[PDB]
Amino acid sequence: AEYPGANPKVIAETVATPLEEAINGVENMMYMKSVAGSDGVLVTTVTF
Amino acid sequence: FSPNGKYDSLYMRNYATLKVKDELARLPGVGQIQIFGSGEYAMRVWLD
Ligand SMILES: CCCCCCCCCCCCO[C@@H]1O[C@H](CO)[C@@H](O[C@H]2O[C@H](CO)[C@@H](O)[C@H](O)[C@H]2O)[C@H](O)[C@H]1O
Repeated sequence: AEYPGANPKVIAETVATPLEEAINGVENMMYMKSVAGSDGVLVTTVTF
Repeated sequence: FSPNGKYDSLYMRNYATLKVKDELARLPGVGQIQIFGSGEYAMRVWLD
């Protein structure tokens, strides 16, 4: 996901948190990680 | 609920969203969490 110009803290709070909330309703997941950088890019890895 | 009227449905729905919903979706076996009542917070600009 992309949030241009937004600080990584804002990306993590306003983007990463609701996608994690939604993704939690998936089966056979082992753990989830979110990395949000100053490039405006959020990557969320869901490992099953 | 607020049995003494201290809080209305709006405050408590948003409190559930911000402090209850995510902590509940982390539980095992939960597919969906739904909130019924009132609405989301929103900046209302009531023009004259
Ligand atoms: C406490 C009531 C529990 C009823 C159990 C649900 C099973 C009933 C048959 C399936 C239909 C349920 O259908 C359900 O409708 C509600 C409205 O109430 C929708 O709810 C939607 O509108 C309500 C009203 O603004 C919002 O508060 C909510 O955030 C939004 O998702 C749900 O997204 C949907 O899941």
